Amino acid sequence: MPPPADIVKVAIEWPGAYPKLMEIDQKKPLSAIIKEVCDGWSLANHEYFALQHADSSNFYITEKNRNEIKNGTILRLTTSPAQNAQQLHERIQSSSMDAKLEALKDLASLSRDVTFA
Amino acid sequence: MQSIKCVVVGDGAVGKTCLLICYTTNAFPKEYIPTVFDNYSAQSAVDGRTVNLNLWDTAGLEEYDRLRTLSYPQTNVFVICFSIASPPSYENVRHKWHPEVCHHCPDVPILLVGTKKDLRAQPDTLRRLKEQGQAPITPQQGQALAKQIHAVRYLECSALQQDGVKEVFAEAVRAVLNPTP
Repeated sequence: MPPPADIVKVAIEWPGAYPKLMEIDQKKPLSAIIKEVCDGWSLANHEYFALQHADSSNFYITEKNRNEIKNGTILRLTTSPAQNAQQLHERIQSSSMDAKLEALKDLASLSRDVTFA
Repeated sequence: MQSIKCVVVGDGAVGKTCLLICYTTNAFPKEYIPTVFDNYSAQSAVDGRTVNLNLWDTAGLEEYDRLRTLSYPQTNVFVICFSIASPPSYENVRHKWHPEVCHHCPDVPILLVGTKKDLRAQPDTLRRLKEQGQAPITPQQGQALAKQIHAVRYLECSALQQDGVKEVFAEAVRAVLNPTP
């Protein structure tokens, strides 16, 4: 009789801020996970946040490749892909050369996903 | 009510994994299991103030020096565990910890607790330390070290006996509330 696996440990990092601990169940839809995260952290605008993998891949969570999540793995929170696309589009015609350089570099580096493309 | 970030460090091979397991499961396993990193978020309220204990596990391996030094700057509090009667531990502390924490941030409260004190009841470690011609650190030198590292009040807690740990955390919080000018 194997022990239950419904409980997992995972830390969600932030840029410049230390992580917080919560249990995430991948069986439930991502909408439910986002709603539970927002309820736990008392954060509004659930549609403006998403999840990503902080490993060498630096990819977001996908329905076909979500099994790479393992206990005791560094994961950091990022901005939602819609907001990232909007800010990249805004900075495409920006007045700063360095901003254009970094935006194009980030777009080229993070262009390995099909659905977000 | 102000939740503050925390980092827990210590000397190599002191029982960090055992402490983490005790904190997460209320047990005391003598078995040693390798651990890369851990982070515990505890919601503990003391003296009417709600501060979240953002525990952080650290590794003393040479490969992860950059990872450990990433969070060292701008740290607000440290939880350091070291051997009380290890002259090499004192030498390492004096070489690495105190000068850096003093030069970088003069106004960061630091909590220090001495460990490896329940081994006195075991004659094995006494014989091991006896054959090398080593003597226990004198209490006066230990008190001088405690008072010379910019510590308001030095206190120790026992993990095997489960005595004073909560008191140590509470007094550290009180010292943070009313630190030196």
